[PDB]
Amino acid sequence: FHVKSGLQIKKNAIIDDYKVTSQVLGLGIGKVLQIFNKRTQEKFALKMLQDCPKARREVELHWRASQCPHIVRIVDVYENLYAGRKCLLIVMECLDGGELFSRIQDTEREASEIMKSIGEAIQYLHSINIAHRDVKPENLLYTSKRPNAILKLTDFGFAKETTPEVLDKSCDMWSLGVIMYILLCGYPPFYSGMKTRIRMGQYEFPNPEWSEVSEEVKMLIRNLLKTEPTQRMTITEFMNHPWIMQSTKVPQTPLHTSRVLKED
Ligand SMILES: NCCn1nc(-c2ccnc(-c3cnc4ccccc4c3)c2)cc1C(=O)O
Repeated sequence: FHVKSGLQIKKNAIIDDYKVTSQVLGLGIGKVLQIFNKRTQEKFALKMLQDCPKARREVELHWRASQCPHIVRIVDVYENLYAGRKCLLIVMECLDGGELFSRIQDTEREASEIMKSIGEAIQYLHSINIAHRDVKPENLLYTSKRPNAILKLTDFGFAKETTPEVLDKSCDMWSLGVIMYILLCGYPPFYSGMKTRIRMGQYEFPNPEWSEVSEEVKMLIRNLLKTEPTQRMTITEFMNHPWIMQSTKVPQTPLHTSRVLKED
């Protein structure tokens, strides 16, 4: 009988429990500040919203999704006044490693593992009927600069509850597709009309980036970047796909991604 706790929105001053600093760890809707837990002294990330109903949706949905290992954990949520302005302050696990591609710029097998982790993130969300939507790289961060460090998904501002016929997340699978692409070659499939080339499904696999790359991956990216959503791959299928399912038995084929990101 495994029952996790509910969302306690603490009403007391946040400054009673943490010391809020200035250092901004990200801007994204509303700066994200680094703060320290008075009791433990661990670093945490604080997100501050105006207490409207959209903002209570983010909290709710993030919180529900927080148990997933590859989704930035929420540690507590506060309702405070601030210049006569009711607010939702979210406290999250501090992901020190920084943004996915920054860390890149410093192999196929490595590509896969990263993609696996991001899949589990979506798999979880989908299995509890949450679409994330805004699954860009800017919202994919590592827990530490350490190489074993693990990749976790953030930012639920655009997340939405989806709640087989007689019983929206399709676009998360697009994001995955795109994120896969960039990991391999090092640049988007739709370089800068770009809006008109996306609607056509108009992208190449130009060499030398994609010369050494597998047909197995190609066809997977292809299914992920299908223009028509209903044609596009499901999360469940994605995770059953051998390339993703078997990261322990995948090619260690080198790609010049770090080179390209440092380039552009
Ligand atoms: N993705 C940008 C916006 N955004 N960033 C965060 C976030 C959450 C947790 N940790 C960080 C974080 C912490 N330390 C860092 C140190 C260096 C570089 C980036 C860092 C990012 C950032 C949350 C949100 C959000 O939920 O809106």
